[PDB]
Amino acid sequence: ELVKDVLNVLIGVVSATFSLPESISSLLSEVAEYGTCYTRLSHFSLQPKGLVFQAFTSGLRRYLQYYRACVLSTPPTLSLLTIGFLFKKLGRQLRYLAELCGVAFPTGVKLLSYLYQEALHNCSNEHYPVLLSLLKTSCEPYTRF
Amino acid sequence: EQTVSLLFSLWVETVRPYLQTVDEWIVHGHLWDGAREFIIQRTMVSFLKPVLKQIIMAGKSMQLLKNLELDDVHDPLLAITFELTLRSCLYPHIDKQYLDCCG
Amino acid sequence: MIHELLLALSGYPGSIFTWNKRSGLQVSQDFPFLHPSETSVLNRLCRLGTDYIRFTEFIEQYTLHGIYLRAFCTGLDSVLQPYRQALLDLEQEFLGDPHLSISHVNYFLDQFQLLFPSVMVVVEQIKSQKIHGCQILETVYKHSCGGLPPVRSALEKILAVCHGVMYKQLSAWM
Amino acid sequence: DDRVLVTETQVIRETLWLLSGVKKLFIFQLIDGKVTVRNNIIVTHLTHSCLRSVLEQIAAYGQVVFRLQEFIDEVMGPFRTYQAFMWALYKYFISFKEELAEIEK
Repeated sequence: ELVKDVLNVLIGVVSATFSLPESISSLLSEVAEYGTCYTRLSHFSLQPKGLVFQAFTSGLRRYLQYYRACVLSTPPTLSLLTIGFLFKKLGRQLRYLAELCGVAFPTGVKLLSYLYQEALHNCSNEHYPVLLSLLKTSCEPYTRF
Repeated sequence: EQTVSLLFSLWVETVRPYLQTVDEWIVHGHLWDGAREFIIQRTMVSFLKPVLKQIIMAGKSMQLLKNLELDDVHDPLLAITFELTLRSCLYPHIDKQYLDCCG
Repeated sequence: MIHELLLALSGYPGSIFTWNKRSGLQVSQDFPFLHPSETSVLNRLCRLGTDYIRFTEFIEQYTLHGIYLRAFCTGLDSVLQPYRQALLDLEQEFLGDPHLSISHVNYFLDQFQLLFPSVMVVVEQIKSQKIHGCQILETVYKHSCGGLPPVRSALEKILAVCHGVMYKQLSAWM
Repeated sequence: DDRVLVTETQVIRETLWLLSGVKKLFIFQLIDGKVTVRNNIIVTHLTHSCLRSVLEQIAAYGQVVFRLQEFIDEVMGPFRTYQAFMWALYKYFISFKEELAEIEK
């Protein structure tokens, strides 16, 4: 049915055709390369140097779980093309988060202000809440000081 | 009758441009034409001839006022003897509007 | 080649449906599993897809810079949604009846055949004249007086979102 | 003289395509913007000439629909009237096409 294969790539677990007609490979690569950034985040935001970097790292995992929550929820077994279209308005946003992080990286106030200039740069678009919820918690320890 | 229903349904969707600019000239007080499509190049269709005089006399009169949905009305008229007497019920929409402007 | 066709219409070409960066979607050559005088409609149908990819290739690259341009892109994602919706509808059809023909999709997909060519050139003017700034609010409005009711109601939606940026900057300033 | 000896049902399918306005058909091969029947078409019956007769009539109808499709093409690829006129013509064709498409079912 192949749907339990493609859907199990956004989680990170390898599959029979995901290692680490005939045009489906091109269609497969468009959802495949989405997975390569999800794994490229847990490798980058796993630790619990800087205090404000930890909170931003602790705020990111507050988001990925939602991405893990949305998947494995709606589709038991849907059409193959439905997967590509459903995970487009959301998948491209995942690739945008790669431009933000590395996958060097400032720390301290230099980071709490760099993330701020990412708001006005892309304010009105659909990337306003996600960046805001990060900035809203990436400055939590700095307010305590 | 089915051949008349075709030509009529083919007519309305082709006179939609004029009915727009005519209304637009009336309420917005200016003639907004493209490529001088309208007949009044600021050689005549007798479709609207029996009332044309009441248009110009309302258009120009409106322009001197500012310095100091018509198609969406013809179509509902079809809801409530074809194209000659029937068309003679369109003008009450274009004449009462005129009467206010000149008045 | 039925399911092969729908994937080509979504942005994934294959061997039977080659891709070119200059021309666009096109039938490669003659196949023995297709009617000799049928390839015509597929080439005409492929022209509907060729527009679709150039949309995504423009959307993904975001290319010119400015918030109004970027927000015009997301505004372009809303109008293309019924195209994504209506195409997905056919999937439920062929899984139900597997003997359908190639003629039915053309009868179903006539409405989108006309909307793209009018809105596609709107993108061409931007990539050819470097329309930077708020002037994009007029280029969308200059074609908003178009005659086609669907084309009018489509760019109408983009204007309803493109103004979403102006109103915000206008509010935070006034 | 050789002939292709087409089957019977194949003709109706071809006739439907002519009604649709599609070009490049094994039958009704146009040359100069004027659809014209081929010369080697024959059925088991109809003595090779009545077929040239019956098709010749339907061909006359293809001309009416091929020319209109050429007209709509030369508008798609700001007159505001022709462009508003084809949309009425175009709207009629979709509904007309549905009846022809249904028959194919």
